[PDB]
Amino acid sequence: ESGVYSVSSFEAKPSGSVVETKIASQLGNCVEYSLYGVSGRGVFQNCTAVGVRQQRFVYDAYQNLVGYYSDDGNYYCLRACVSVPVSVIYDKETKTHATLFGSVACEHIYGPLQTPVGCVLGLVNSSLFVEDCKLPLGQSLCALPDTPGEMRLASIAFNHPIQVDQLNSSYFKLSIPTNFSFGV
Amino acid sequence: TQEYIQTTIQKVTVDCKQYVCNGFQKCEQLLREYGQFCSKINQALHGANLRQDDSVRNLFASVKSSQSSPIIPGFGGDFNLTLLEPVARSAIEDLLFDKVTIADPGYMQGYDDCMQQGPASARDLICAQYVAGYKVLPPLMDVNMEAAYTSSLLGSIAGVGWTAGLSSFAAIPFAQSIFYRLNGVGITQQVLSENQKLIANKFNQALGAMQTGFTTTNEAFQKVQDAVNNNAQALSKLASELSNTFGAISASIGDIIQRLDPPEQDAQIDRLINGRLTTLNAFVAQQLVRSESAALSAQLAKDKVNECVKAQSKRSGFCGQGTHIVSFVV
Amino acid sequence: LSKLASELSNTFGAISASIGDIIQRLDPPEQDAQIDRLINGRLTTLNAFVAQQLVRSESAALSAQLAKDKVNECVKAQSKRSGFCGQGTHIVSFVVNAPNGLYFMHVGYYPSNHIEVVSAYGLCDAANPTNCIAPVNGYFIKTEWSYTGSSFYAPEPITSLNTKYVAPQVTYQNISTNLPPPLLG
Amino acid sequence: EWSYTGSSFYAPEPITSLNTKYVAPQVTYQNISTNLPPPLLG
Repeated sequence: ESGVYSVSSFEAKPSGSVVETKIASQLGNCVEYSLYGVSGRGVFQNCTAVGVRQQRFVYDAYQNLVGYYSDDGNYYCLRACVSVPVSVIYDKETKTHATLFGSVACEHIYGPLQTPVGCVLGLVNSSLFVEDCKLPLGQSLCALPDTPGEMRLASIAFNHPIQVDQLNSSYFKLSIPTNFSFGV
Repeated sequence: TQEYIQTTIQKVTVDCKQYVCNGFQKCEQLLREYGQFCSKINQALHGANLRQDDSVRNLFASVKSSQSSPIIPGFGGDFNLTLLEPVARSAIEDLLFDKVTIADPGYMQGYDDCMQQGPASARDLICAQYVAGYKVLPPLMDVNMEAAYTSSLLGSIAGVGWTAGLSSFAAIPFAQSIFYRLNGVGITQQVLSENQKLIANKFNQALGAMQTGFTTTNEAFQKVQDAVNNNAQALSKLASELSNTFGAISASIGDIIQRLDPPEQDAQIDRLINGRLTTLNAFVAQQLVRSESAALSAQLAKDKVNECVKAQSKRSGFCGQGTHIVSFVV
Repeated sequence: LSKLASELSNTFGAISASIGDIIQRLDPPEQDAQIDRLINGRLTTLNAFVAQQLVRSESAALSAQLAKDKVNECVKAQSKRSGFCGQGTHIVSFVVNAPNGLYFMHVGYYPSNHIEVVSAYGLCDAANPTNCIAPVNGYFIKTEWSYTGSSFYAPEPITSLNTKYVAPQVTYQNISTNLPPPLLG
Repeated sequence: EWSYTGSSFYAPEPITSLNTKYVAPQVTYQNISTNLPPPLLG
């Protein structure tokens, strides 16, 4: 069925490895690491030292390795290689789709469109409003199929009520029906 | 009487395959023997998440006014409603949000904030998303749209709860509405006429007194914080359970593979799988319980807007305590 | 039901989903472990099933009480509660059965083509200022003054059948010419 | 002697046709013979 669905994230993959292959030469990259028997995947960053230096490995409150004192004298922060969220925007009738990378700036991904909910590929910005949104993206955004073409990025309209002014007087304005219908 | 009604829960999806196996093929191979586990996790949450978008859509469709007067500075006349006038959210509404501690989910670029700045503190459940394998999804409506709904609601109050039928709108002063509301509960017109300034002053004291009310003694206010804390707890289960070994030699699949051969390696990976499958089932069961509760609550909110806000209620205790006169919503 | 139908094919780490295969291939010290994996998986499945039947039956029961209220409020009565029944002003509701419950058919009154007119809060005899009227379930509108019902603009004369006598107020108009019959005293 | 007050606030005012309704007689109603309010002065 048509809808917006979460699917497996787009995985970051190692671009190399560090072993204590030096850390300083691969900062900012996702690498596999093996540091004095401690291993996993992550991204090293140069940062301010925390924790006790003599203990080498700095852990967080969930027992993840979050920092490391290297034998080259530097302290590095360790971040997980982070996956890139993926949501599929799909329209069954048109057999078309768009991909939303929620929370992701497009610098990591028509070209990609940056929206209030993440980076989206497959949508074209339309500066169009809808009330009748079937594929809400979040915030007040909606994917609108072209019908097939590309899905449009539409904004959901606020439907304003009839404005009835108050009077500076002893009288008042009455907004009153002149017609009617029945509905179910 | 202040009251908080929860209408939604935070919507979360889980990359179950990543959560359980962390990209390790041996684990994925063993995970397959548990059937379409992850399909069930994803479908259960997808349905639970649709439920809030439907709940929200229905709730706002009902708060929505047909006809409304514009809010202008001075709205309220002698009745001080500046607290409620849009500054756009109202002043009380911004205060309510500023006083509640809420982590910023980073809907537009959180992925990057957690890399260039890193976690805000210990146990940061927003940055945990990209590590643990879960995602916090954005709400159906942005803030300005929700503000638009309650702003149009404010402007409809005086002219909606006035006479027979729901079809016409009387664009009358707020103050005039209050006096009809007071007359309707047993205060005579001679009294209201002699005391109009006294009444406006008491009304103003009642609302002015509330500006400093978002504190430790405000039960409705704690309920707002608790709804927030419940969302955090739901995410903490996923963030905190991946460090458990569930009897295994390590919480790391990679350590198990590196240390053991298949006949034992299998048993150890399997312990981690069972623990993680259990965790995800518990998570999903709670998202379904919490989304069911929020949906019922949303219907209560719907009834209060229609009974309380768009009308003067004659039901003791339904709205606030004492005799109901007028209600507002932010 | 699909949970029960689909979960028996799982092995839950066992060599087979079939107990008979386990028995046929293994001796007791290992056979036991394999059967036990299937038991744990199936016990888990049944606990999950039951937990959901209890959640679903609790929900349906609450919902049934909502249905009860709607029949009494909606169908057996005209409701004055905005949004309880359908949208717009409730007139009449009907009920038919549905596969797992009731299907409500709420007929409401939906106004359209609204116009703005000028209305009075009430009218007083200018010569006799304590003799005042207010409209009943409608409005006093300029057109001099006439009455219209609240849901449909259709001016008609102000009469004793569409007014009530009220105490005088500062917002009531003082009328001195075409006084309606309730004020011609 | 007798006066009217609104139910939510004590504030006596004269009994008039605007704050009364005619009812069938009951054993608990008072029989008043002097300062009869205007709805009974018939």
